[PDB]
Amino acid sequence: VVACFRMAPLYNLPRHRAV
Amino acid sequence: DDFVAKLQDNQRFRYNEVMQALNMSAALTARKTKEFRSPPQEQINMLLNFKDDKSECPCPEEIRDQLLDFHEDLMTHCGIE
Repeated sequence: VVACFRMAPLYNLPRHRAV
Repeated sequence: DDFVAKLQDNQRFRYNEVMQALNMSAALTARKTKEFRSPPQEQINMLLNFKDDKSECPCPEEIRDQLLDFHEDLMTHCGIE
């Protein structure tokens, strides 16, 4: 629960990391 | 850059509508948010499964079509007819 909520979804990541 | 930016924006939107409310029934919260509970590698992997026609990915049709066109252009450049 708290572990997977404290994992930031893909949209929160900086754009270059997402690239 | 453009593909991942639109994907990130649409994923934030989908997150908003996912956790707006489930007052009718909240037993589906686990399945609806397993997407956002999966780590980013699997997130992008399963956002990128609109190839073929299995179509279990949550990717919207326009975002699917953009990559479906870019991939054909890239294959034409690579010489795979």
